[PDB]
Amino acid sequence: FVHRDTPENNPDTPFDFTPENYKRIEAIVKNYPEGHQAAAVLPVLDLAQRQNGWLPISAMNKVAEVLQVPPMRVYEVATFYTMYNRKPVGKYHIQVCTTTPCMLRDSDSILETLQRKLGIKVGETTPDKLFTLIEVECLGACVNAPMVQINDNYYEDLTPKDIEEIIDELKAGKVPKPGPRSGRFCCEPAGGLTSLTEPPKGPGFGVQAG
Amino acid sequence: LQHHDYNTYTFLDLNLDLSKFRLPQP
Amino acid sequence: SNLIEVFVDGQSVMVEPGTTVLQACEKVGMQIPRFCYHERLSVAGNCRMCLVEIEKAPKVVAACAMPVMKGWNILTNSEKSKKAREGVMEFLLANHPLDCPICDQGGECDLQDQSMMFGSDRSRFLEGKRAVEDKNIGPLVKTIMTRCIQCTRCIRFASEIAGVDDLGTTGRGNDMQVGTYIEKMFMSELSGNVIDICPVGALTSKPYAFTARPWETRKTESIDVMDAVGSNIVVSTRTGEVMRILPRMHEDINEEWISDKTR
Amino acid sequence: SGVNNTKKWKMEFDTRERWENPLMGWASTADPLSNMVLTFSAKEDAIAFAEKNGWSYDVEEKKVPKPKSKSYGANFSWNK
Amino acid sequence: PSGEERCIACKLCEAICPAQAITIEAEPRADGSRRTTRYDIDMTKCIYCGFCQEACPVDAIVEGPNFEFSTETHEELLYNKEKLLNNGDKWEAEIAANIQADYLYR
Amino acid sequence: ITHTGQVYDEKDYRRVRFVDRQKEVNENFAIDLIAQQPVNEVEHRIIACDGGGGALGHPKVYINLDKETKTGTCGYCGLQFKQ
Amino acid sequence: PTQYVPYSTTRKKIHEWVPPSTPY
Amino acid sequence: FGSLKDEDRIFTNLYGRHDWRLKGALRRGDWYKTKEILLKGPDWILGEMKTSGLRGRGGAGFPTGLKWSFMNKPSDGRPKYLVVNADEGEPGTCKDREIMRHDPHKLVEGCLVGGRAMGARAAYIYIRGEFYNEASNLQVAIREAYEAGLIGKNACGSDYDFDVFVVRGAGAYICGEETALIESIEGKQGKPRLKPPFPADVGVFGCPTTVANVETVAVSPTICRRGGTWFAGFGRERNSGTKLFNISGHVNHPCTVEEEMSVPLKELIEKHAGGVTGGWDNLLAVIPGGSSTPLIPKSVCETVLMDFDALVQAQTGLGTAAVIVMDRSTDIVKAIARLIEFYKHESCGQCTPCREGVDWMNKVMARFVKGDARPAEIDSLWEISKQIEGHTICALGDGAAWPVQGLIRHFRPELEDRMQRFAQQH
Ligand SMILES: Cc1cc2nc3c(=O)[nH]c(=O)nc-3n(C[C@H](O)[C@H](O)[C@H](O)COP(=O)(O)O)c2cc1C
Ligand code: SF4
Ligand code: SF4
Ligand code: SF4
Ligand code: SF4
Ligand code: FES
Ligand code: FES
Ligand SMILES: [Zn+2]
Repeated sequence: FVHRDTPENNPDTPFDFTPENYKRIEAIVKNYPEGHQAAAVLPVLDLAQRQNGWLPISAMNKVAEVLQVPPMRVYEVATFYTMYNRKPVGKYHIQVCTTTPCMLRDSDSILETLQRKLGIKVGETTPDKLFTLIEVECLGACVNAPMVQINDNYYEDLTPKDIEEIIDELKAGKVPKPGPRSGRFCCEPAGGLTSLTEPPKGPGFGVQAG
Repeated sequence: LQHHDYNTYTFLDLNLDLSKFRLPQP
Repeated sequence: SNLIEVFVDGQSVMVEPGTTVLQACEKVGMQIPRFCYHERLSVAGNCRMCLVEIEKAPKVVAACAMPVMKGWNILTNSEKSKKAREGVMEFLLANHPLDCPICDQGGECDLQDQSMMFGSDRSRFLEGKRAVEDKNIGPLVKTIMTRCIQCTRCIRFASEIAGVDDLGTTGRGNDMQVGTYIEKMFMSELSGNVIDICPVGALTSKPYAFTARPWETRKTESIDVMDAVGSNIVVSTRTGEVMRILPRMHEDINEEWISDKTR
Repeated sequence: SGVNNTKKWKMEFDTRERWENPLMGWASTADPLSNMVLTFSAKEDAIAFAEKNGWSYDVEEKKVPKPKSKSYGANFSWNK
Repeated sequence: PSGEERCIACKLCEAICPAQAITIEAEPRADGSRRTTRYDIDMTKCIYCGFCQEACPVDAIVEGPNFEFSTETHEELLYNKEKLLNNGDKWEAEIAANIQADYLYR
Repeated sequence: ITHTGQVYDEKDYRRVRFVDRQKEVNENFAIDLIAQQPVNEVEHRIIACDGGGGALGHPKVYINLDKETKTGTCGYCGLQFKQ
Repeated sequence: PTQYVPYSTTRKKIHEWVPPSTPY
Repeated sequence: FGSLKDEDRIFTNLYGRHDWRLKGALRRGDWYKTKEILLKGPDWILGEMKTSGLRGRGGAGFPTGLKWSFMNKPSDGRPKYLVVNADEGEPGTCKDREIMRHDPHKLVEGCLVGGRAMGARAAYIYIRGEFYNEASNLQVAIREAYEAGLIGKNACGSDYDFDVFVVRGAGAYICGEETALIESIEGKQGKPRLKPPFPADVGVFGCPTTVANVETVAVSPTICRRGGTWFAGFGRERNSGTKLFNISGHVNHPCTVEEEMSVPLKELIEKHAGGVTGGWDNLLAVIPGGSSTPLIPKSVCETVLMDFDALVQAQTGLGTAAVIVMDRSTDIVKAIARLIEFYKHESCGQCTPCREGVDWMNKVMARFVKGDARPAEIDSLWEISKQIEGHTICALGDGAAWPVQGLIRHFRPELEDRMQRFAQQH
């Protein structure tokens, strides 16, 4: 965790919120309590990440500036969270869930397939700087275990082949039907809806007295 | 399929839209 | 009024409400082994090397932190509060680099002593150790920070006693390194105090790097003449030439701190 | 941060010449009472030793850390 | 072996010497490493206890096999770093063999 | 002359001693010997340094050869390690 | 298997001001 | 005995099946008695939960009513607050992802129903940043509700004022912790605060604050609508109410069903969800509450009933009630090993025990999977395990120790053999 100034990643890379971005910046502040802006560093740091994935040392200094906080304060927030990237991020940035639930349901299986398809090691960007693969931890959505979040797409319940299909979709064209590519809606017993197969009771159903 | 498609600023911009509704600050 | 009575091993000391469990032991005279707690620095609870056992309580409490309540007898030398120290010292030492004959805080270590009095006779960490990357914090403080026990007293002093607010924690897990994210020197007066306040010898003084070793230093108590605050100081002399000047506490004038100039 | 060496009073004789030795450069001292520091449990007893032995004394009052109020909740106060 | 003197001036060989024989003062060598500017064993003061052999962490100071070092003048018996380092170079082969034989025991 | 260049001087009142008797100084000064030591290349981010021989070497220390910018130097052997 | 002279090796501890050789 | 009726099932919109949006919510009739409830009084709302005897729906189990009762004390001039943690970093907690995504409204009225119970000025919902799409769904829902005037000043045509906000998480499991959610909300690093100053007295932006699992906030309106008793009956003794159960891994149809609590463990895989993949005898072990809780071997599984205390008697925790199942086809030594890898990549490092201890167990666990380590080391890991269990500032160190303790407690012979296997091939 040390930023050794590099021509690419260093403040020479000027950063400033787009007129549109700055707008976004302010409203957030009001979301938080008055007299409190520091609390918005994360949400803001996130929009710097939205602006640019790299988020260089220059970008964090601006965040601290806009949020008038000790610069270190922003540096500490960026380092602690994995969501922020302090290094350039691939356009697609796929992340594969490899906690025990997904592994038990084959998460590892998927990995090998994706490494070959991207033809690259796990943890770095493709030469085409097209995709970046990382072994991220539990991303939620375990019921659907095989899983690979791509810029929030959160594809789910994927069999090795499915991803290759998805990756191709990403490689040529866009928006490859993000979501569980399975036949189960959101999370649903693959068998059906044992929980509630009847119609839902309407408003004020059996509302207790009092 | 609203879930199926949203922009990177959906959360933030939607929120800004909600700012007007947001009750006065402390 | 405002005088609870808490027992430290049944000594019925009486303390103002709001005194920490560690503070209650102090007035009886007992010392909770402590790291990351300095009297004039905010309580942080990072080390938890001070776990004690209030009587009739399921878990041990953080001395520096729990405000002592009414009639809770502290058991500072129980069979539990010693396994709560014999097992913490196991951890601080596990990732520690054993270069005690490099660490010029050799006899000035609050971590060998507490190991050597309250810790364990042997190690079980058959696994490998970690290493951090020495950086430059300036020309006065040598930060061989692979020594750091992440006790966050620097980050406090550098924010609370001095208003530098530069030093900070970076990252999570076992590679949380408490060093400036970008390499910006810690330039401020009051800077050298970090040396005196880091109980580990991670960051120590660069001029007094390896000129001496504390048992030898004869210590004469004298007065600061560089500035007009007249801060109290102790001049450590070996075989007749001064080797270091470090602060000695005067409540009213310099309360444990001295300027970068006068040391 | 240990305070077990700030408990007993000590009386120490005034420091004297420590000239360098020409042959080996070792420190050399002509004062016999230099390394002697006697430890006395209470201020009254130490003063007595100086009076009967005839050495001049200048007692310094013990200065103990003042009680300091601390509470983890207090710094969490955004107000201050 | 490389040729870097073993002592790193921790100075506990000085601390445990019973007779006050070893005098060590040190300063960071330009390399940045830690080395002893002056290491003086006063052999007339030394009572050859062998604790220094014991205490050294890098085992830089060792009790060498030679017992025949009787000297015409008292000054010769006082030894600085250069004599001891020279003594070390002369007897290193046997010292290494001796430490080799007894280290399992220690 | 010597390691830390002790030079009882032309005007010192101690250089008198060597008259008719030589001074003890060292060839193969150590100051330059490790500088003469090749940089131990390694694969791992961190490496150990028993000093060579375990019990016969030095306290075992793990050095972070993490930045090619700097070859870690075990504080005990002065051996530079080239990532 | 098939006269020394002792001296201090440390430097001058207290360096001494040298007077200005420029007369005034 | 489970088998709750669909009608009783609080989260009908689960699985969607009904417009998650307001018009679907109106057919759900989620906003039916909201004005009345708030009108009744804050004291009436807490009477309802005290009668319900609901336990925390998050990993920790505590009476929900007593926790809310704590900051019902008179305001000291600081605005009281509500914090809803939609973060669920624990493996197998897709439990919450449903309410947030499928039935956002239930949680919105849960927030104001809960808000007047604690007299909170406003509520902040910390949905994990990972779920960006999920966030898109709730503020659309929150926006609908205010447009309606259901929330905001004079919310639901009543004297009371409430504002609901959504906060972005940033991929941290620890952010989930009660004192650490706050600090992330405060904008400092997500490092748990210490216990003495309870979050009631100190808190978000230093004002009184309370934290609830999203399920806990969401079940509030209904518990008041259906009355504590209705809800109280389903549960068992202290245990009570239906809690969503997620079954993931080695089961024929992994799914989250809100079937009743106190369910025989053998029954929920066999009757709902999907029977254990490979047969109920192909069950090397069950993780009832998620990674933090100790796994229980098949020996007791059938006998076990899914309740907070039941598992306790069993030495395991109901927790998030995430059932992770491991067939006889899995290297548990490696399964639990990745959970310790799950915790070394995630603990904040603020406290000495957890920082070095969790890393220490990770190193030993990796050697254990290889079998390189000798048999005697196993006990040390246990000993290392309890050093970390009682000494940590937060509960995650509590959580890291339990899976290690479970592996040694029931699968000690298998680890010894892996010990033996490597020693034989030399
Ligand atoms: C390391 C750690 C992670 C946690 N993560 C979560 C989480 O993701 N979601 C959650 O609701 N509670 C989590 N908790 C528990 C919360 O701190 C808090 O006790 C709980 O959310 C309160 O909900 P309840 O009181 O309504 O059950 C976590 C606790 C710890 C120690
Ligand atoms: S700090 Fe320096 S001295 Fe104290 S233990 Fe670690 S190394 Fe040995
Ligand atoms: S540097 Fe010294 S003070 Fe700062 S954290 Fe590491 S140890 Fe504690
Ligand atoms: S001799 Fe051994 S002990 Fe004495 S200083 Fe040199 S190294 Fe430390
Ligand atoms: S246990 Fe100590 S380290 Fe692990 S998370 Fe809680 S506080 Fe941070
Ligand atoms: S572990 Fe992969 S989403 Fe829960
Ligand atoms: S000394 Fe007890 S918390 Fe650091
Ligand atoms: Zn070495």
